[PDB]
Amino acid sequence: CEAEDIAVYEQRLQQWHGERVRLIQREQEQRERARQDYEARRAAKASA
Amino acid sequence: KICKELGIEYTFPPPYHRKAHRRWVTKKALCTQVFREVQKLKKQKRALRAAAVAAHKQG
Repeated sequence: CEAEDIAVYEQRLQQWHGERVRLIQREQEQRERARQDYEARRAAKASA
Repeated sequence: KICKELGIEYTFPPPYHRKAHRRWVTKKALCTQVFREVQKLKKQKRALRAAAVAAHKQG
């Protein structure tokens, strides 16, 4: 039963890392978009 | 044709024949000057608005 658990628990361990990676990617993409729109609004100012 | 040839000029009667008296003549003159001022001031305020918003939008 150990020998059966070792196989699965490992694939879970790689999966979790895949998820963390994707999520950090999303964090970065968001922050960069926010910085680009911030530079676009700060360089040329149009508000009501 | 006749109006042209005899140089007569045909004016429509006014509605309301009333005697224009000192008070009314003066007051109306005032009201007209007031009006001309006000709409001139709205025009200047819109010139200021257009200039401000344009010079803002550019940079």
